[PDB]
Amino acid sequence: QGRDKDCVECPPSRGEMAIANNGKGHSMSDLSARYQQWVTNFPFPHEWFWSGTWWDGFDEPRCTLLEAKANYAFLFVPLLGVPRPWARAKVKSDLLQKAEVHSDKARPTPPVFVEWHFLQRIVYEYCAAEYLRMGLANLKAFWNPMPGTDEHDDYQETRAKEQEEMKRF
Amino acid sequence: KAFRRYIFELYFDPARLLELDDDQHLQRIERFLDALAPLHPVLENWYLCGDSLRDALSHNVTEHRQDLAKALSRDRRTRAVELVLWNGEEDPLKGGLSLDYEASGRAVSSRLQLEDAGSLLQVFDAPASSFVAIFLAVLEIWPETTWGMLAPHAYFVHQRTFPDRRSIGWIGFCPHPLRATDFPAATELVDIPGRGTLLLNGREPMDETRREHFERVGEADIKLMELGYLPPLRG
Ligand SMILES: [Mg+2]
Repeated sequence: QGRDKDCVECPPSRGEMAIANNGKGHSMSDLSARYQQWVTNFPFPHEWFWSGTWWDGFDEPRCTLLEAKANYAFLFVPLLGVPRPWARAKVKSDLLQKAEVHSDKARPTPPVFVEWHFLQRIVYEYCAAEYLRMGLANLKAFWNPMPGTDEHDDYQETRAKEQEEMKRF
Repeated sequence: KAFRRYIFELYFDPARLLELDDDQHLQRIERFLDALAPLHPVLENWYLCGDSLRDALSHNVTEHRQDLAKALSRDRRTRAVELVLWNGEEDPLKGGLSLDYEASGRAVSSRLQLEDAGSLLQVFDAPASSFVAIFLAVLEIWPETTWGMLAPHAYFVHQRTFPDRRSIGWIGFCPHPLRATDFPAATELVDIPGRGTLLLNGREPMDETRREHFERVGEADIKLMELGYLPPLRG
């Protein structure tokens, strides 16, 4: 409480772009890379390094740090909304505790926020509820499918047929 | 089948949970899986997780306990540990369930969780008797247990009584003794000596659609906070 003579808005603006090299996957054409570049507008394979951690993108005018997640539905069972028990370790590290670290390092809030954009709805619904359970208030999850995917065809189906259900009601 | 997602996390004291090295850490998990086996055949064998189902079925750690150390990853700098195992059963409907044990420096990540606890509902004959059995387990092997709770996923995430802090759920453990009349009618107290009591909210499994089961846990957590027992959500 107090908040005056603000010298540095958006501390993550003092980060830098760099090649990831997290023993990930290379090639510029995979769905993982193309989806990341569309969410972050970062040229592959560059990401954002600030506060000792890796971030997929950084919307400086909004002071929001971005992270994109493409192919992860194959570790969940579709109809039940739970992960496959054999994939708990991969879900924990890649999706859950990595977002917990993102929330802890994205400070102060305001103005530093962090968003996680999921290509797949099934992955979004699980993770977003997990973040609410962990109380990551400065972290927002979105189902943001890319044009050209079959996930995008399902998204515009319901956002064009929700204006037929939220109108006659 | 039409099952429901359920949460089963138990929080432990993050300050002195880190004091355990990788030796005593493995022994408590070992004593916990030994406790889990006599409850259902699906809890008899546990495996290492993997990036593929083919990979996650390669290391039976119940048959070969020497590979239990391979599950526990430890950071030397922060002295945090984590250990993830799973049932070996692929289908959550048939009892498939993983075990997530992490002891980080923060109270939010010093927990043991069974994911997803709704799989145990599709297989336990008497769920209340079997669910408290693994409660009283956890608390015997881990004296640092600060809190526990079992509740559905839709209830905590969306319909929790107080959103700023945790809940008692269907069955939870509060680290203190409680009075019986401070709670609703059919909420059963089993006072364990030394570490608190365990609170059961009706021996039948909670249903978030029944207004009764809603009010029992609701009117509960109102009491639990009246005495200063409900801990915050963030630590
Ligand atoms: Mg990725």
